[PDB]
Amino acid sequence: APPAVTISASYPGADAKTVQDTVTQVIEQNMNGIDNLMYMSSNSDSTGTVQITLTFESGTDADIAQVQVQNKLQLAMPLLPQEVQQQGVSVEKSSSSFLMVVGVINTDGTMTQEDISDYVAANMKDAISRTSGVGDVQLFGSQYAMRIWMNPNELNKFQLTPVDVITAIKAQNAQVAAGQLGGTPPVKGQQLNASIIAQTRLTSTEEFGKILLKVNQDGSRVLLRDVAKIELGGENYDIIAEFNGQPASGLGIKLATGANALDTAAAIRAELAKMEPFFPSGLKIVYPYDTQGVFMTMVQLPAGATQERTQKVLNEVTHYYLTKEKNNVESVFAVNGFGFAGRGQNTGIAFVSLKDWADRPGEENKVEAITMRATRAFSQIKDAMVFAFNLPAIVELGTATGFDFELIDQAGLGHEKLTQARNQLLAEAAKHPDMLTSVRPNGLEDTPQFKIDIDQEKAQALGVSINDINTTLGAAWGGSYVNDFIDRGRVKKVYVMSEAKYRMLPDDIGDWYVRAADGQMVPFSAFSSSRWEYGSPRLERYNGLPSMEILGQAAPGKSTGEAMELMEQLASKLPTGVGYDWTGMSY
Amino acid sequence: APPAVTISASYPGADAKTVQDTVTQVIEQNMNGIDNLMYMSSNSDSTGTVQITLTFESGTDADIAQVQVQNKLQLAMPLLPQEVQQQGVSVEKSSSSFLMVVGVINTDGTMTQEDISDYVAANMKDAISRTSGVGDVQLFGSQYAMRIWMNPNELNKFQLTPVDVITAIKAQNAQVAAGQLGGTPPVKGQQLNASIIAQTRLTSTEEFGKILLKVNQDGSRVLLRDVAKIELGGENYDIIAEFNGQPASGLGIKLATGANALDTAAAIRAELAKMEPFFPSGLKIVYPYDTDQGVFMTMVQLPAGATQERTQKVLNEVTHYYLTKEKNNVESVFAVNGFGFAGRGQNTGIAFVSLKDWADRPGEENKVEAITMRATRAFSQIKDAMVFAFNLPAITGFDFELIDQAGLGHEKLTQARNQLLAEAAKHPDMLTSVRPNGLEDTPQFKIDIDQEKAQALGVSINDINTTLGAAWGGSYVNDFIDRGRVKKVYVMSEAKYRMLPDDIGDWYVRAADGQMVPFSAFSSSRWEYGSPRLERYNGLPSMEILGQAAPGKSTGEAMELMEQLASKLPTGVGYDWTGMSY
Amino acid sequence: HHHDLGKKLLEAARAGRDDEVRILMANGADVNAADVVGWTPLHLAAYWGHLEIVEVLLKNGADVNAYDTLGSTPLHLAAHFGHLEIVEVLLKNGADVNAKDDNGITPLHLAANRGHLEIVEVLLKYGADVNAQDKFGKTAFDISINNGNEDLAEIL
Amino acid sequence: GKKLLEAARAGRDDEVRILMANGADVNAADVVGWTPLHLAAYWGHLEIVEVLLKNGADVNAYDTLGSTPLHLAAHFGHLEIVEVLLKNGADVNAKDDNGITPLHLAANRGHLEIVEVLLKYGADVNAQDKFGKTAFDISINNGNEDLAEILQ
Repeated sequence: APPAVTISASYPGADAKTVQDTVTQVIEQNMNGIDNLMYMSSNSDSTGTVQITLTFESGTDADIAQVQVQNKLQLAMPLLPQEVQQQGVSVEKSSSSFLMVVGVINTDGTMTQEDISDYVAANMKDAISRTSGVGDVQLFGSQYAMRIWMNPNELNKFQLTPVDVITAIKAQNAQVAAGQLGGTPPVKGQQLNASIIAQTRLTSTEEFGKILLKVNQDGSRVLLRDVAKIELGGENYDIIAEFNGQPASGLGIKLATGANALDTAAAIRAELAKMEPFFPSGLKIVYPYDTQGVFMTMVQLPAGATQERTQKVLNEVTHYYLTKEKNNVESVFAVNGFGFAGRGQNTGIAFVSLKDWADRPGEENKVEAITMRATRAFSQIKDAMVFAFNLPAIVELGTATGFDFELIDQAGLGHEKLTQARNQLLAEAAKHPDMLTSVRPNGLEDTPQFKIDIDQEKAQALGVSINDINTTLGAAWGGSYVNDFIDRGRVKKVYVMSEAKYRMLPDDIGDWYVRAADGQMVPFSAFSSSRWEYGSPRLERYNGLPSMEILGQAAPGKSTGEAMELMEQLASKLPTGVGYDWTGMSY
Repeated sequence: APPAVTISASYPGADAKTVQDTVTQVIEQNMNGIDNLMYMSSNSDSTGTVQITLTFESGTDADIAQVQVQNKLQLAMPLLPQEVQQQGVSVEKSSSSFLMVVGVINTDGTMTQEDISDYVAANMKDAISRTSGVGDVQLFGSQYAMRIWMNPNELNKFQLTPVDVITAIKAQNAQVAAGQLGGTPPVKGQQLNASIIAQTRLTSTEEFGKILLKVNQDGSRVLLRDVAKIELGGENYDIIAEFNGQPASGLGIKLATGANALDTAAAIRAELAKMEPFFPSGLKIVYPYDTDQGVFMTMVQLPAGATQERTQKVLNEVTHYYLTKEKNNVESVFAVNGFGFAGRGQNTGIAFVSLKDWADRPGEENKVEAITMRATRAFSQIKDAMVFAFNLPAITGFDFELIDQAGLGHEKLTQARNQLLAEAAKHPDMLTSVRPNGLEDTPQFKIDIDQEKAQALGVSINDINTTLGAAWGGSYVNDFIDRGRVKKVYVMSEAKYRMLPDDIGDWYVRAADGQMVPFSAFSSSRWEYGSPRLERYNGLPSMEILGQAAPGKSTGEAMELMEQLASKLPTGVGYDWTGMSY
Repeated sequence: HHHDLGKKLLEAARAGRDDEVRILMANGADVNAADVVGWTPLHLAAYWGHLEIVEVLLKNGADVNAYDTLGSTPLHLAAHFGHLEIVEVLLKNGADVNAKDDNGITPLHLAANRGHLEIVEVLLKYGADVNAQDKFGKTAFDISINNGNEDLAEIL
Repeated sequence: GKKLLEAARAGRDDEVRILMANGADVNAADVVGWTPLHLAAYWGHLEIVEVLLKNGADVNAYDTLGSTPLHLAAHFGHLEIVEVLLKNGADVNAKDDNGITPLHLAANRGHLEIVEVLLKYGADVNAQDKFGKTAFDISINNGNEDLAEILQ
């Protein structure tokens, strides 16, 4: 296992192209002059997330590699969008796989999934994250934010836009440095010395509800609770977990590079022991995945699949383990919205823990037999790739038999032509079953996207500023991180976003109004036009150039080098400007 | 000893809760992924200061620990207030104790305490700070800033606010990049290439005084000197030092973790020798603290709320005792008001005592141990001030942390602390001097801005909070050049307009319609209690408690009782052992 | 009304030291000793909710209507922070139920703001002007509307 | 009819004709209202455009925002496909919800060859969108001198 350093950044509400062109490319162009670097790869997702992986030669000091990666990243940091900097860019040196999963449930059923996830994020995640040997912690859920769910009808009723809401929240949820009475230098003889306390961070939905948006000329008040629903809610709503079918959250913990797995596991349990006596009523830690005795199941739906459709497939996966394998399976920890390949509405994972070794006698009751039967039964599931695999056993197979191919755009051809070149290579590879079997892309397919064009002339003619248009569109349909507040003594985020029912259909675009310079409210349809088009939900890049990862295995008998040789021959006949390289195993 | 990395940041004019909730929690939440971290502790002060101490496992490379902390802090820098970023944050790997103190006096008495402090800050501190082995340098004083002392009466008379002053300073104390004549790419045949020079930083009180704020409608001009007094003065006025009663400044130097104490001191002395030939007339280096020992310290801690003037009275009696009663043993006393053994504040002080040569102090009663205890006994009869003398090398009972584990809050944690403190007092046979290490809540002035009235009058809440903060807390505006060196510019109310609650009503803010509105028209105020110093331990609110085993009782026995006592505390209150007790 | 042992009593009354306040009161300590902000031992006892000390000081002649430098009385503090028992005893001993501070804020206003329903009823029971307005023209009912406290608006 | 939507998109002629030989709906739509004719005109699969129209595909099918397969072909420079659609009866003056005609999309991308074919089939050169812009205003705003004179 070569050591890898990972850069992760978040851009809420951003599409894959926006992420790649305002974050990923800026960082990648600075990732040079780094010692012992073998290759670099990155994903830019329409979840607004980017992950850049830098893989180093075996024997590299992970400490040095993280330091050299971060120092180059500092060159890009001031060029990144403020929305990205505010989320906190992370640089980590961890294994790619989970060492353990700490599950959390409420046996009294007095806490929802949202409640449990917030308790874990606010009372558990940080101390685990600071434990030595812990390289990465993935929360299976989301910490609470103060959610302001805007209503475009009420906002238009009072000549207000999300810009006014965002401005009032910054002004009335503020932590003011106000000085002192009798501070130095004083008038000599001063006796009184006391800090001046002015505004402080709001702490509750009640306080946010009474933020004052405007005073009508007749004296009436427009409060924030008059144009929005206000509640605690997740920073995002993408990741939801279940433990044996009951609501749950948890921490996925990855091992830091070179750290001792047993010592780190013991420190984590020791840290958990400090927190248990202060759990609220009914909360309980469970251990659904300890690294055979365990395995995972990946769930991949086509891009564009909703969270509701992914939940149906996870339900079928969980049902199988809870009924067909109930004599072997001890527990299932299923996560919707987080997958082997990262995060997205169309992915999921299940961690399966088996009963005791002596409690499962027989050939048919071992991990390989169980995962084989599971994957065969899940072969039945259509419109979803589902595979059950024990992690060390598929690494072995792949390493011995598979290859990792990168199709690279080396001439500015663009995403669509790179797709065409990929499909040409895939269809031609299907004409050689004697040497190549199951040649497949590792990424996602293009999906319909809603392209809206802001007419600059109409906006200028009406007196509507572009900043107000983009802020209104982005805050309502994507959400906007406004500032921080204090939830039960802990700093947390405040988000504004449209209530769900006003950001579901394309005609909802016309329900949103922007105030012009002369005070008139202008609907979005007055200065915009829209059309459907296709675009990528996950743009890949390899060594700084657009790329598409293609995986496959040698045919039965033929060696790895013979399968790689044919791929190079096939690649030589692709359109001009399309190159290739070998990564992962094949490197 | 386990190495410790210290983060320090400052938020001018912020209270302890403001510091904790905009800075300290943000940094703590992003100290993840660092190797070999044992524990983390923090103080957030109403001086506007945060200090976060990350202690690592024994054997940890201090170089690695510092770099990992710095890198994580770099990624969290965009999350901090701009006012904190622009002050500069420091990350240090040094001992907590002083290796030596470099004292500076003026024998000719031709330089005041503040003159000397600026000279040290501007001509000496930086070269000392770059000396290898120097982990931290404390200036016992402040560097000069350009001080704009605002007058609210004259500001109102010309219908101006501190917002107008700040905007004009940024506009007229500027350094403009203006390009070149014949710059590249040029036309063919160009013969002249020359830099264009536009505005440059102001350099003097006179230049700031003629900053043009507005032209009245009749044609008259309102200059900055018409609404403010302009003078060089310290960035802050909290730290003043004395050497044998005489005005002084100095540098407190701490040894970097793993450096050689002797080699570092010699390098510091060689650096000082380079500076001496260029001192102004009268300036002299004294060496009041060089680590029997021959030296010791005395700490002064008044109750929170005490002024600088009252702390100075206590330091005077401490100094007086060494300069009279211990005449024959004491060579010098270097006393610092506003800086304490732990932290910084108007209610704390420290005195470094240097003894005459060991050969001139014969007898066991004239050695460090006998002198320091005689001093502690003499100072124990001092009313409302903890004063004792002690020792500390360049490189004990128990150390207890009470932890808020369930979001209880400061008030509830205080109550649980007091409940445990009263229970420990009822076991004098086992525990002695069980006390809090921190500070007690004090009266603060809570002012409420009425959002409805402000909007009804057309007064912007940003103008209100800027006016309040700049006047009563001070605001770092931008930089200027003082005798060739980059220094800061601060605006703040002149002292006599920011002393009493009634003064709040003398400050006016301009409404959208151009009318001046006093603070009384849109604000109300009341007294309340709040913390001058908030503590955290491993990311949670905390309160450190010190104590020792009673005579004829083991330390483990005393710790056993403390654990049993803590188990009967209110729900959601935990605890942990730290420091010596870890 | 604007007011060592007197300073010892102010510290004892704050930390809830029932024995020492009895000791100092028996030794001639000033019951109406004020600190720099004008708070008496009765102010601090009402703030930090020390009921026994409240009754001890009023027995020895503590000014029940002491003003601090901003016009606030111990009943203001007791009503503001939900100390119902002390609110009772203060009114028993002649506390001005309609006392206004410099901002025009009454104990009813403070009790209403923090939603201390039982205290609001005790204050009304003693004749609190339900229509008293502060400097901004706000009544206790206005406060309940802005806070969304439907229970309070019904009590009023 | 989902398998035919997938087939008309990935450009696999053989699969497609199996589907209407099996009776798959030639006018099936995905959630955005794109028929297989839309998908074929977008990715530029001429043979499938001909086959689908042969099996009774709606040549004037609208998506949820009023765009027809002619809009997509004219926009993305598919000269072979704009001809095949116009001979089968594509409304050359079809307006989407924004008043955008295929002449607008063709003029914006500088597809002068498609602009001629559109004009030849009776495209209203004076057609405006919701913003009152015609194909000539697009040529002036883009600086396309040649396209500008083809619209006089």
